Amino acid sequence: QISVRGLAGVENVTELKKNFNRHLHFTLVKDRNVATPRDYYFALAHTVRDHLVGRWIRTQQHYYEKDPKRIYYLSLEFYMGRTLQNTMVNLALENACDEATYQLGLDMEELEEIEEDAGLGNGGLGRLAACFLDSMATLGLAAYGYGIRYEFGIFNQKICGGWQMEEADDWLRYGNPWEKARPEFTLPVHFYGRVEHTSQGAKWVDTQVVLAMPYDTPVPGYRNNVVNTMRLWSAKAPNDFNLGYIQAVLDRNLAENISRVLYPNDNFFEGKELRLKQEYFVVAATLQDIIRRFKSSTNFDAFPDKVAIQLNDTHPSLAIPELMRVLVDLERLDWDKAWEVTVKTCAYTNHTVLPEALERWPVHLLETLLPRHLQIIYEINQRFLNRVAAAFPGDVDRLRRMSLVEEGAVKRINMAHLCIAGSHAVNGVARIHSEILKKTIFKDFYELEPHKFQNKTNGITPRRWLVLCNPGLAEIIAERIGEEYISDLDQLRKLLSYVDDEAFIRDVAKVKQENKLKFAAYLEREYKVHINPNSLFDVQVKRIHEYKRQLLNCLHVITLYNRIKKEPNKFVVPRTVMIGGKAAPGYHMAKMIIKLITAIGDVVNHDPVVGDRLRVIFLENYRVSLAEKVIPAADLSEQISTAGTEASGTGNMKFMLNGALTIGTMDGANVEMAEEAGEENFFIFGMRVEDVDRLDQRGYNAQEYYDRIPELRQIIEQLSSGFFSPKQPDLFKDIVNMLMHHDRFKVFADYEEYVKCQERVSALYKNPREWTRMVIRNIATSGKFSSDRTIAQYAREIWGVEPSRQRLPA
Amino acid sequence: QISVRGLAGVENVTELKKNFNRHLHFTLVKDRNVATPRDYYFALAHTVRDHLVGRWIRTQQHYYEKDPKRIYYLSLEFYMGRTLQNTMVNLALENACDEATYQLGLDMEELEEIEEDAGLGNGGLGRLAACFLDSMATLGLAAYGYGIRYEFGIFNQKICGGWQMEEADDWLRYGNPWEKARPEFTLPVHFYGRVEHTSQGAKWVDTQVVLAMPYDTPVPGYRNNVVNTMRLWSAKAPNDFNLGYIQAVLDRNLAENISRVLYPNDNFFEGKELRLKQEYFVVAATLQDIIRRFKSSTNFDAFPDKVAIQLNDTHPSLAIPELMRVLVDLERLDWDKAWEVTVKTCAYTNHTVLPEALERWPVHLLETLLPRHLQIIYEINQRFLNRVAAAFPGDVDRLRRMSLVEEGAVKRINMAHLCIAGSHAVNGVARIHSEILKKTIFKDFYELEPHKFQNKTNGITPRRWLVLCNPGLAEIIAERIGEEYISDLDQLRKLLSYVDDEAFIRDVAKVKQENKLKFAAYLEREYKVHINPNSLFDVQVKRIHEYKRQLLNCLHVITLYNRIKKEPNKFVVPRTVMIGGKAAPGYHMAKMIIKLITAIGDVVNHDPVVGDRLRVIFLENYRVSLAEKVIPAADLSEQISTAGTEASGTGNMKFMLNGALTIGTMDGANVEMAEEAGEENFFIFGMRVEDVDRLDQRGYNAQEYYDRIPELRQIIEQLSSGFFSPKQPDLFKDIVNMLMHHDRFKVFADYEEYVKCQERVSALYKNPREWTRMVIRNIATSGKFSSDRTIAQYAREIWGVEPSRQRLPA
Ligand SMILES: O=c1[nH]cnc2c1ncn2[C@@H]1O[C@@H](COP(=O)(O)O)[C@@H](O)[C@H]1O
Ligand SMILES: O=c1[nH]cnc2c1ncn2[C@@H]1O[C@@H](COP(=O)(O)O)[C@@H](O)[C@H]1O
Ligand SMILES: OC[C@H]1O[C@@H](c2nc(-c3ccc(O)cc3)n[nH]2)[C@H](O)[C@@H](O)[C@@H]1O
Ligand SMILES: OC[C@H]1O[C@@H](c2nc(-c3ccc(O)cc3)n[nH]2)[C@H](O)[C@@H](O)[C@@H]1O
Ligand SMILES: *Cc1c(COP(=O)(O)O)cnc(C)c1O
Ligand SMILES: *Cc1c(COP(=O)(O)O)cnc(C)c1O
Repeated sequence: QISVRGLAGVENVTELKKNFNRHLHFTLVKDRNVATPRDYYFALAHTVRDHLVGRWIRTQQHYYEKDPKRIYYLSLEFYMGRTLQNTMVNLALENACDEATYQLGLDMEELEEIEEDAGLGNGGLGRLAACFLDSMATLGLAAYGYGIRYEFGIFNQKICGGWQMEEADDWLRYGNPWEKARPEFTLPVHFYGRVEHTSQGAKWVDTQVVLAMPYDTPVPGYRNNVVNTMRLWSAKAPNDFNLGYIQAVLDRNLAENISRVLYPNDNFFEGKELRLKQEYFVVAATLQDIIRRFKSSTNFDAFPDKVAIQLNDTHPSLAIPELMRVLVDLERLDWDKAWEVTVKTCAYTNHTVLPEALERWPVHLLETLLPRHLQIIYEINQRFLNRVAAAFPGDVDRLRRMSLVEEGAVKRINMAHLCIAGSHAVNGVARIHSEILKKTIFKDFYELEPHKFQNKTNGITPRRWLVLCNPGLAEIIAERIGEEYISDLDQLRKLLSYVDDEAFIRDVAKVKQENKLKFAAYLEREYKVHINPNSLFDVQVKRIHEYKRQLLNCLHVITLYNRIKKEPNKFVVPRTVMIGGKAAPGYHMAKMIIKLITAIGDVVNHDPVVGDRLRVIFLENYRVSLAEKVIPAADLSEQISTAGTEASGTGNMKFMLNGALTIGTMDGANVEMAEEAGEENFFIFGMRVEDVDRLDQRGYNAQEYYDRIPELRQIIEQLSSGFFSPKQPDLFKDIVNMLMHHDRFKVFADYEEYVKCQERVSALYKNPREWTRMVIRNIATSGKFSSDRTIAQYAREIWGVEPSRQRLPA
Repeated sequence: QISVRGLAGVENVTELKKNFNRHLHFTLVKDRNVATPRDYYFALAHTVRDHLVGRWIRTQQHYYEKDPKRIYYLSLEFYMGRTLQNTMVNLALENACDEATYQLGLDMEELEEIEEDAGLGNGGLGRLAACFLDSMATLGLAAYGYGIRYEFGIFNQKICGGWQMEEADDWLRYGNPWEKARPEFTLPVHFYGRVEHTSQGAKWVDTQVVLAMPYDTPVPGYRNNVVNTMRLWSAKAPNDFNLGYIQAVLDRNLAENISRVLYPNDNFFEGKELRLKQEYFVVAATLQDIIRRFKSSTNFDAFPDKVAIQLNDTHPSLAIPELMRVLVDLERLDWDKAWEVTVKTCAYTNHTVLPEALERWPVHLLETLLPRHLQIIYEINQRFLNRVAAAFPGDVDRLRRMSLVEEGAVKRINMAHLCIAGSHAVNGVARIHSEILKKTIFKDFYELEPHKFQNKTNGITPRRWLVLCNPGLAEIIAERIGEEYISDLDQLRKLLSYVDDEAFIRDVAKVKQENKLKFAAYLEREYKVHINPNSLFDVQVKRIHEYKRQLLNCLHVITLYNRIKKEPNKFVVPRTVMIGGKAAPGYHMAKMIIKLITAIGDVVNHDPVVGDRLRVIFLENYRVSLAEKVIPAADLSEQISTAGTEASGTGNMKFMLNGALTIGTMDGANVEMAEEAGEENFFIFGMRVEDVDRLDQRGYNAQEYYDRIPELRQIIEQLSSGFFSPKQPDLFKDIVNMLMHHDRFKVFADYEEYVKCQERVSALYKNPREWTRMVIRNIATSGKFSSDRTIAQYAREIWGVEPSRQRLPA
């Protein structure tokens, strides 16, 4: 059908059909007469999986023979989404599978919709890990992702009476055809116990044992025949565990709970014992696997030449003391040699500066759960502080600030400080964020060891986020500049020579229009809701958080509503305002924001004077598969965090690649996006980081904005008096009180500039030709935001390995 | 190699090899260079499974089209053992698979040993269910086994310091290639709640819901291309279950515990709420499935013409009130019509008369868990007792005895009485047991409804228990009389014409000798123990229970030891005495018996004066796969329960088929075995049922036997004084005290006759020719004990269906 989806050769189509029928009969044990669409999805998934297998075996064989440096990417989260289509794209099988299924009387698009998301992350951090795995495979790196196979991923969100309800995401109910259990490589993980000191060093004894069973998932590179591995650990009780009899067997659940559920917090630290168990579980199993692989090739001097460990935030930070434990207690290396090896092996990526997101574990938890690790942490701290004292003699306050051990009512370990001490490289995830790290929270560490600190601006994979989700746009691009851009996204710059080409302008606008119609129909079918597809699609999708300022968007929506009601017979550019995202279950204010958004919709969408000039839709259950649908349909991307708070963002980049314009603050990667595209092709507004700092020094007083801006006062009076909640007039008083008296994110301070900037958006949308030309300028300069670029930088500047675009033999 | 294992044609061998390599590569994702023997086992299992699939689909299709009467066999236990070899035997693939694997450089016997037993039962009751499934498929019946897929089956037994230790049987750890999950046919099961009475009948409301997910396992018939289904239910929480957030997800375990573990009691009732949940779970899910299948063909008058439900003891007895609940509350049938349908549909098999084994559930448990069922039970009882009062007017004591509701400190429901009331047929499992039912515990019911009471003597499948475990014996039989006996075991009578044939005598003895050498080598390899394979192999394997009288065997072993020590230079026939079996974890006396057996071994096996004339071995972890090894090697089968206590026995029959002679009491099926073979060809001893009754009327006084039999007094003094436990002289005082003062099973009363009978065994063993002739007479008359005979009787006399030996097309 379309070129970028590959060839549908007669031999290949015939073979796919044979194998589909083979799997339906033998694997699924169904005949066509009772097969459901789910059976057909599974038969197709098994058919496509068979094509991965040979490449997977050959790739892993190739690494055993060549013995390259291995990259281990450790994360508590891998937000993978669906696998079927991505696998077909990466193996060039999409058109052949389409044809094969078409000839069997089936619609492949319908079958794709049956697959569950692998929702093993919360948002951006977990999705970054997934994009990175795709880029590492595409760049031929001998890379392994290591994590936890949660039985329950991020909860499914239902909206009932305008409120978020949570349901368990039982993603494994029907089976997962992509994984392979490897019960043969099961490893023990120790907890509790105590330390005894012999003449032959320390011994960690009387421990409870939980088994870590690995499940392997293939990670195909883009058309290079490389298939890497994502290894996820599941918790199993040993068979003598607790061994009246019946109760002992039922109590195996206590051990197996470690891998049961993903903690559903985004940018928030919850210091619970179960979470600490999860962190150690992943680290201890992974490190044993790493060392096993290293020994199958005494001399740990070469360990950093053969192994890189990348810590995805501090969540796997126990890798540092665990590596020391193994090297010192088990392999009998002297402390200094072990520390040298550890530092050269480990690197740390920071993803946030919000204080409530930083992991600070109570000493009493570590003392009970991991007594040997606590001793090792204390020794690291004493040796580290001795270096600080030698470099900055007499600076006693610096010793207190830099300590791994925080004093207070409860003594805590600062895991970020541990990661900096024990890593040869520390990076932020966008230029402004990496600068903030050096100037504020890690300033002291930067002064001691400036060479450690780097930037690696985030990216997204153009396979999933262009080719897979927006084939129409991929194709019209490919017609002009060929297919090479899919693995070399900088080639999109060539599109700048088509900015005045009438046919290209028309095609870009046509693809957007098609995507909007398709999404408007999706909404009607699955959610009984009717939207005008000629309206500007104004989209804010991301987790619900005060710092992301969904509330600022709400204030603009109410402003538009009030302006319409004031002058109903004036023309306004029609908008469909779509907001979606999950709130963490314990985050009360985030749950109230969801309720406000639905309550605004309840008023706006049923006011006959508004008509179809303004609609407000809350998009339920925002997740990777919904992102793939809504992002290609968007006109305007809302990226409106308070300057200094969004470390990078990656949704921002997805929208840029897919032909939306951006309204945003100079925060995270928005700064670099604006720089690449030109500030004239971006809708920038609001306080810069420096302006936020100036306000904080003077003191933020929200009342000043309320007193000076009549349109804002009207909105607050509407919220307070029960206009958006007639039956419960005080329902939103917590929101009003926060905005007026303890708003950490200065919503009112950016309100006037935001509304004015939104008026400029509407003015440009009225001139479709100029809107579309600006879009071309954004798509054309989005190349920097490929995760292939990001990963090549990690590879060269941190891991010390050279990427490769060369194909393994088929 | 041997004829009964089928053809190894070049085409078939080539195809099996191709498919083996296909599964190793694609299914297991291994290459030969890292494959372990476990990988090879799985590749073979998947290869053999592929041959079942077409037949399974066609069989189930055939039943949908023909719509025969369906037989539903409901059991809490299915003791299946291993599947690989049985599948090969039933599909005539054994020699081809042997050849295929041989050409790949692998030993198929070694691969078979890797498979885990499916240990989803305790002993005889669960194993009977498994034999029955094999016979139902072999006889072409449209039969379904329904049960629970326990995550943990019967515990693995380890012996430490002579004591039983229990370990969880994590049988699913490496996967089960035989099952197919069917998450699409998941059904809800209700618990707790309350009953409200509308004008439109009763409604069971406010219930907790647990989901029942089915897993299907194929059950191949013997060379007839029939493949029936065993459907096992697994418990799943619904996704809104308990829905802070983390705890709600972890608490899903409370619902899922229902299918977690098999209760490990044999012939003992433990009235725990979890067990009641298991019983209702299996019944409620199964009955919905039955009704669904019936409707896919208003008129419940035809229900008993299309459906038979066989209750395997009272464990699934809630089927009776559940069927009434569905018919009356949901389908709106009048009570009398529903009861007619229920009675005509259900039949009940009793497997024990021991009072501590009978299920008597406290009313307070049923009231809380199953309030509607309790109401229905009360209504059944009132209507039933009205019939009793009309038939036997004024007999008030009979009303009390026959009531379903037992009065007392705690009110209980007698589930056996419920089953009799609600079934059209009630059977025992051997002639003497069925007579005991009519004369003693069910006498009142027999007088009311004599037509209900039947006998169906138990049997064993000759596929598993001859062809599979003893190919050498199967072959030498087949050389004389052909292969037809494998599905028509009565043809073994033809062997009586070879009782004086010198070559047949030699071959029978040769096969036994080979089996003994093979078992003696197995013992050495796996358990570091050295036995004389020229000794008489004296074997007692079965669950440890006071009624089975392992203690009587112990008394004989000590008697032999003491006789040797008294006259060391006299010849005695050498014996290896082997005792094995599991004790229920809470059954203290059974655990003490195990310790006594090992303690006797500790003395006897290390006494240099004994030499290799007497060895006592405790066979660890007795289970189906160990039975398949030890039974073909046995010379003497110990079946020595107190008369009136072993309802049938089935181990007894396994030994008879495999060329052991039997020493036993006139109990259970031993009576019928002796009748078939001739009493002259059986070593019968001890009290008959009538003699036990006479002793009970006079009063059993164990002291009388102690005072009169010096050899017995010596043994008791050795036990009491610490001869078998020097470091803990009082270790066995509980055993001595029980034997002397509260022995319900009259061990001392059969001691003298048992020892004298054992002397006759030894005398015959000295004349190998006459021993072997007696063996031929036993094997030749074992035909009655085929489960094919048993199932044909159930089919004709209870279910109203005709068996068939006709083949479905291949
Ligand atoms: O002893 C060996 N001989 C040959 N290949 C090996 C051996 N050990 C590991 N491998 C290769 O590496 C394995 C990949 O798994 P890993 O050992 O977890 O990296 C297999 O797929 C083999 O291809
Ligand atoms: O609607 C139908 N059309 C054709 N065959 C059916 C239908 N429903 C059930 N079957 C057959 O019976 C099924 C066996 O599963 P069951 O329905 O659980 O007995 C399938 O394997 C089909 O062969
Ligand atoms: O760099 C990729 C993403 O990491 C996100 C981010 N997520 C988290 C986090 C997640 C879970 C948790 O328990 C604790 C913190 N920190 N930072 C950033 O907010 C986003 O700006 C960035 O693009
Ligand atoms: O008829 C086959 C077998 O059932 C055995 C038997 N097992 C049980 C039982 C099992 C588990 C349980 O929880 C409660 C009772 N009752 N009867 C008999 O003892 C045996 O003689 C018979 O051959
Ligand atoms: C990309 C993505 C995110 C991150 O979006 P931000 O706007 O950068 O917070 C979150 N959730 C999902 C499902 C995503 O695909
Ligand atoms: C046959 C069998 C039984 C029943 O044996 P009995 O001697 O009749 O109690 C118990 N366990 C296993 C493993 C069996 O194969």
